[PDB]
Amino acid sequence: EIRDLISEIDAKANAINHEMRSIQRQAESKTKSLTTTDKIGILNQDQDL
Amino acid sequence: GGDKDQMRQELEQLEKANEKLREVNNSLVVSAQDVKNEERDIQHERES
Repeated sequence: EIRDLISEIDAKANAINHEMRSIQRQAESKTKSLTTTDKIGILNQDQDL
Repeated sequence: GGDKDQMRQELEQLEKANEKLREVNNSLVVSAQDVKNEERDIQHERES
């Protein structure tokens, strides 16, 4: 049960790692309502840029 | 007696190695998921 719990909490923490990654993304998105923090990303939109 | 002593020392070093392996597996999973996402995104964009 402990090693199963180890896998369960490792998977729970892995899901939490993906969940924390999503948190970073959504937090960045909400704070990105104002002008883009870096404009090097505007040049990634098109092959010509 | 010899097995008990060697197993106890090996289990201490193995718990340390298991914690290290869990950390490195988590680091490898970050990379794995990120790569798979980048792959599917590139695929869809180029196709369209």
